[PDB]
Amino acid sequence: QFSTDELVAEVEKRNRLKLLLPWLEARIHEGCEEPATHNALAKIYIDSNNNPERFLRENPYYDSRVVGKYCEKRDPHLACVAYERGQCDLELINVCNENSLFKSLSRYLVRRKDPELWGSVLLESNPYRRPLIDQVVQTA
Amino acid sequence: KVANVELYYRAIQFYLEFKPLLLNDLLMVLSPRLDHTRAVNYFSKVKQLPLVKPYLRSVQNHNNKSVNESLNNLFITEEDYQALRTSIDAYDNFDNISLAQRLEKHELIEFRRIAAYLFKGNNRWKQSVELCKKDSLYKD
Repeated sequence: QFSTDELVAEVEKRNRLKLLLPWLEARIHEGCEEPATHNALAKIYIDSNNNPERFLRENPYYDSRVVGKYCEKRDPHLACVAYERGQCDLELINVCNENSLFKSLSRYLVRRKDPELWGSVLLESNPYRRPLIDQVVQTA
Repeated sequence: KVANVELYYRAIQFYLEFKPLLLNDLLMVLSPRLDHTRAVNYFSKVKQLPLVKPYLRSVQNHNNKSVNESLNNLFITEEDYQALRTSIDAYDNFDNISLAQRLEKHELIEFRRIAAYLFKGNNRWKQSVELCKKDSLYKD
């Protein structure tokens, strides 16, 4: 009997998550579909100074929320993809609208064609509407 | 690659005030997504239209009204008619009477000859034929 999604919180204070690479590597080699491990793999991949964008896109087991909040300040360019496949549209606007290239947003909305999303965005509450429209005029 | 259009009408003024000689390149580049009518209407105020004449000669294909009228005025001032015959023949989006008023008293046999010509484009004899009684007993 063992807890998996909180040893990561423990070692986070100790800042030695690379310690957990081999065991979790074998664990995923077995092929466990646990978000508790599939998100920690992404988190250590982020701190690797590498580009884990394709592992982020082709791993249909982790959860978009924790990687997004984690990759909020460190790299929104990956958090937006996390929300994209995770369909976290509200969080996408909650971060990517604030500080990002809004072209990726417009690519997602035109891709993920959803009138209610345009309605939520296009009501003159959001101060950042002019740049994203000034971008989607070209992205369309 | 710009979203809005008013920056065109500001940048034309910018160059014209600063680097007017390098304006023709922008004009040729920017003619497609541009209301040339406003351009000529604005240039009439500052009156640098004699500069941009060869550009309008290219834009003539669109067959705009103010374009035709202004470029014909410039042919009048330049005192050239061979190009004027091509303009009126190939393009007709303009009033014939205003041009006729100027051509029928342009001090010159040929311009008055055109003033007699274009009347029949309106199907108005008895003035053209009668206008050229005054000068042309040479068969015209």
